[PDB]
Amino acid sequence: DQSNRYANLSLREEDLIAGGKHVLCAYIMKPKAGYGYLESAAHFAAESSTGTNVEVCTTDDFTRGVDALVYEIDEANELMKIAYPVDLFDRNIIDGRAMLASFLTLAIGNNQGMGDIEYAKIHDVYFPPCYLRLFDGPAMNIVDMWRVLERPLVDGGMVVGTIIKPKLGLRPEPFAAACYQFWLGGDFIKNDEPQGNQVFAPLRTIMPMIADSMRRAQDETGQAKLFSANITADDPAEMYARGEFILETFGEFADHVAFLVDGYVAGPTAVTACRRRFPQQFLHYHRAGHGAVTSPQSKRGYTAFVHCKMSRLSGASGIHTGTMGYGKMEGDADDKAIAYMLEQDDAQGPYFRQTWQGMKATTPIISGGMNALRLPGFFDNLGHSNVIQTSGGGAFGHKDGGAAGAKSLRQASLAWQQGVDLLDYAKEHPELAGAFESFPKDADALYPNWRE
Amino acid sequence: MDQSNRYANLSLREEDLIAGGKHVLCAYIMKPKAGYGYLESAAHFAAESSTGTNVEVCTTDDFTRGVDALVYEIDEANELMKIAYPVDLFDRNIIDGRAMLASFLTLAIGNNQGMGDIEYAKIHDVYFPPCYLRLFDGPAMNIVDMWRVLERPLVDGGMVVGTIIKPKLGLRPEPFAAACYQFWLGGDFIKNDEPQGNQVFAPLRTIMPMIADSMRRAQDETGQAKLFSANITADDPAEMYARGEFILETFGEFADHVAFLVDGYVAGPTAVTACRRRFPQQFLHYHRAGHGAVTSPQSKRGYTAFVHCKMSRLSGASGIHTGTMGYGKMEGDADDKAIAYMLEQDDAQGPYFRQTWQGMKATTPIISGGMNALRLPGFFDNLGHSNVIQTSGGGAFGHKDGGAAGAKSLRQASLAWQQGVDLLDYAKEHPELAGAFESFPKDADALYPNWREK
Amino acid sequence: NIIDGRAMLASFLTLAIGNNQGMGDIEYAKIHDVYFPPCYLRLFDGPAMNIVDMWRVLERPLVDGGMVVGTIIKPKLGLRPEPFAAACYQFW
Ligand SMILES: O=C(O)[C@@](O)(COP(=O)(O)O)[C@H](O)[C@H](O)COP(=O)(O)O
Ligand SMILES: O=C(O)[C@@](O)(COP(=O)(O)O)[C@H](O)[C@H](O)COP(=O)(O)O
Ligand SMILES: [Mg+2]
Ligand SMILES: [Mg+2]
Repeated sequence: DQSNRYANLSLREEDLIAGGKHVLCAYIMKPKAGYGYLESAAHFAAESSTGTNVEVCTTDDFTRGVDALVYEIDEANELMKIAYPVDLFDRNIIDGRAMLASFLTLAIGNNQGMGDIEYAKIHDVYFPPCYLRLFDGPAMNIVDMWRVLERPLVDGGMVVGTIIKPKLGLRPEPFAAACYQFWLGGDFIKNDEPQGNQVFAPLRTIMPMIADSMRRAQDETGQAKLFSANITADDPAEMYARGEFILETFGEFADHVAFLVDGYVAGPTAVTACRRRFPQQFLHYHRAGHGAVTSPQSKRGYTAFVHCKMSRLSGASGIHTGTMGYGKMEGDADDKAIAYMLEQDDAQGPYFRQTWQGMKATTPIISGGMNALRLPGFFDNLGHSNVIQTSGGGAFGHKDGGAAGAKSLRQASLAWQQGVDLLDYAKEHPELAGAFESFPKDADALYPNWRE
Repeated sequence: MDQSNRYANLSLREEDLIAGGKHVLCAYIMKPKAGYGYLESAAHFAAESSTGTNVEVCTTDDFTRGVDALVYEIDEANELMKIAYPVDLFDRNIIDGRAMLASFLTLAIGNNQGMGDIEYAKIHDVYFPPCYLRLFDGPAMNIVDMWRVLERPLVDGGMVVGTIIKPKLGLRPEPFAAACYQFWLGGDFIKNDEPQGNQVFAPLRTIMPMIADSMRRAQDETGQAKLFSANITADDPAEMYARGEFILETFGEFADHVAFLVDGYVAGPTAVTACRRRFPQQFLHYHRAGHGAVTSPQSKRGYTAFVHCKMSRLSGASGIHTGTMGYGKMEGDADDKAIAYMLEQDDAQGPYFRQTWQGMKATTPIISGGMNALRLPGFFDNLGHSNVIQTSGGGAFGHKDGGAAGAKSLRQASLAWQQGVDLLDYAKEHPELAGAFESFPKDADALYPNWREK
Repeated sequence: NIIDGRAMLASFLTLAIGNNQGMGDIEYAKIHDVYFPPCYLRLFDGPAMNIVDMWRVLERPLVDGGMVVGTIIKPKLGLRPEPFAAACYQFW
């Protein structure tokens, strides 16, 4: 029992916040059978800061000053809050900046394997100014795409995008062909998360072809076109080489290219590798694999809200927030709070209010089983459409091709921005009307009388 | 949309798929959500893990279908799902054509973990065929390199007696270096606790020269080489490189006594590979802090500890924490010994797949987590050998007589097991080991009830 | 740039105020204003930090944070390290 040392329930959360010297974390935790709640929380805090499972002869009074402390519990609700003194976290020797790997190592590291704990999951975290100030933060935003697209730099509207489908299998020539088609009616194309340098579609062969499709589509449409290329790799040198080659290839239009990183499976080190080597390129955070812990089915790790929040510290220009229940992946309408926390200077989490002291915003990237017919309902819940939207099947699954699917996705956006029913808007826009016939199951559910 | 006709081929024989050597096989424990058929859900699973989506797209061609991932076995009653991944699906480096673990994870355990029609899915085993396994870095060093520096036999050299500098955080540079010197008087190996680095109260540039001094002094008085494992984990690879370069420079003539520790689960495979490829001649100490978020048996998602450790060998970890197999404080079971065998043998058996490694270098298990002198004999009885790196933080500095005594007790206990001498009989003629019983009486009572009257 | 396609101020100077400053038939010429259209201005790096970053570190308001009280170490040259560091501490 280490409760006397690592537990101080007499501390008030409002004082700990006002002090600005603690990183607060709200966990949903349940001990194993035969273990008390507070005793378990104190051991949790010990193994997440300075302690072990026994007393050691090397502990001194200074060590006790940086102990993480349990300052609030609710056994009936399985709630536990721990305050981490900021001095616990690692710092770079090259520039003294903070690092996300240290926060994860402590707040959600060895404590996920303790035997006396059934589970524990982070649902919120408060970063004080002196800590948040040390993180890279985003360097670019959807604002940078709006600028290239010559759109309003505030409330510039939805960026009409897609994902090249098939996820894998398209050889270079058909790949660039599909890119050209979508860009005839769309703005943004991203690599599907695993596309890179497969033997049947080498990167050095496909990228010059994608650049040509961009140049052609730009000349025929008179509009700028954006791309997002996957550079994820185990070796940072491979990431750099991919980024360099892609920039030289796209040449004068290199500022039209975002860099995608599978940051959850590759890790924050991959994300920060791209963030610091290519700060002038839009960092597209793809969260493939996050569901292993973020799913509500899981009681361990951290929630999607916390995952996306930490991505703003790492410096993502945009990150996938999910369809918030309107797509094919797990999500809830209340996930709108994730978007607000990423784009605003002041927003509310499940437990903690967070100010960002002017740190740049991260743009929500909405994707996953979406199409023209599903966008109005999704935006009614979010409250605005100033997001990046990518619909793979929603565009190429269009019976009339990707170019019409792109136009249908755009038309769906304007229909919502102006408060016009999608069916009423579909009578004067064949591409949108074709989406209804392309996805009749969705049409029957969202607009029952569409055939008439 | 039922996609079983395309992504499901239950007529394929697993033995043929392994014989062909052209598919990565994965065995999942998967349960669909209510109202979704098992096979149709599994077909969708394979589609979102290879070439497909949730609707038909006009871009699909016959070539695409050729590289589809295929469900070749399902046991609905037992929630089993096996998928075969054509090796051509996975990404390759443009600089050297080598494989990357990030791509395998993106496909085999990426977006499929967020599908709304699946309740959960967890990988329990994976088979890598030769043509794919051959493309991974694999380990460059081993406990054999530690045995060589320690001037011990390079086969069955025995346990490396190690510890973790406790407190986990808070020890300033001077007491830190003092605890290091004391343990090395009786021990072999010291590792940073997983979060120790460049805290403002213990700067790296200040503490590292003191650790090297403690290493030098201990080596001079004991006439034995001493090892240290330094944490270099960071978000920025430039920081990782800077730390490694400074540490190697500081240790100078004893730079080969230093291992580099990387918190590979939270920092990711990119941090592990960054160290593996920049410092291939320094022992790579993979620390898995955070892994329990998926590997815990309580979790039905992600991958098991067995799968996590097996992949660490592909990334090139010289050693990784396999857990205490139920004999320590962390979660584990005695059957986790299969993890060690899969890491250190050229031919081992997994829960579903037998794996040969074609001479790829072994990864050494690291045993840690609430261990001490009393708990080691039972753990090695279950493993069958003591060729591991053992670190006991509380087991060493929790000794009533200090860290030095704790180190001797750990070594003495290991020798006791290696020569088949009961621990209590060994304590009769080794005071340091005897003190370990009094230091941890709750453990002495359980594992050696009659320790007091003897 | 061939490495990233960005603009370079050097090219602007070379053309707008380069060889034209040595012509024999011109007594003098001096730029008093210049307009950069969006498609050109958008290709420049632009500032990455501001006084806002200074206000943040000083824990001041990020809008209308006020004057940053500063000095230049004098003598311009000749202060050895010890007195130089002593002058720094005094002003801070
Ligand atoms: O492969 C996919 O599954 C997607 O392209 C959606 O496909 P479609 O749009 O083509 O149907 C998105 O990447 C995922 O939704 C990513 O997950 P999240 O948004 O949840 O990060
Ligand atoms: O912080 C800790 O808990 C440890 O230093 C153990 O300290 P003690 O020896 O004092 O218990 C190790 O990191 C864990 O053993 C890692 O767990 P695993 O090896 O299972 O990944
Ligand atoms: Mg995708
Ligand atoms: Mg540790």
